Amino acid sequence: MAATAREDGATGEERGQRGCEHYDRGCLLKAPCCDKLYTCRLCHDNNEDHQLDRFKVKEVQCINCEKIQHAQQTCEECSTLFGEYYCDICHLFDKDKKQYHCENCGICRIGPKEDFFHCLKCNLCLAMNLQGRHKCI
Ligand SMILES: [Zn+2]
Ligand SMILES: [Zn+2]
Ligand SMILES: [Zn+2]
Ligand SMILES: [Zn+2]
Ligand SMILES: [Zn+2]
Ligand SMILES: [Zn+2]
Repeated sequence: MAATAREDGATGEERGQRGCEHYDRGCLLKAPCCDKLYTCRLCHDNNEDHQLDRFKVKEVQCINCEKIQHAQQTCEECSTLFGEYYCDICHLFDKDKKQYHCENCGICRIGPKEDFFHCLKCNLCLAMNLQGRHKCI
């Protein structure tokens, strides 16, 4: 029986629970460049000598169990919803904070459409106060 262990006690090994300041998600981007797990491309870039790109990543993990899977919205294993908003091309799964996948910009990013519109013949998305005030050539 357990009566010869002697190493009986507690561990104080602190670790990040879920999400990040950059993206509130229950997943980490698995970078195939080093098979490593980071919420953000810049949170990868800080630790690594090389860059993560949001088209190069293919897989993700679920921070709520650590199960490795392909880039999907839910952990089929423990039903972990990675975010409200999902998008495979941009490889972002996080909370919907009024964000929109613009067709001409070809991406989505945390951007309230009530404040942000696409300036036509410009390929950019600006604020309603800006009104598209550019040299749009
Ligand atoms: Zn981050
Ligand atoms: Zn890497
Ligand atoms: Zn899971
Ligand atoms: Zn997108
Ligand atoms: Zn746009
Ligand atoms: Zn413009």
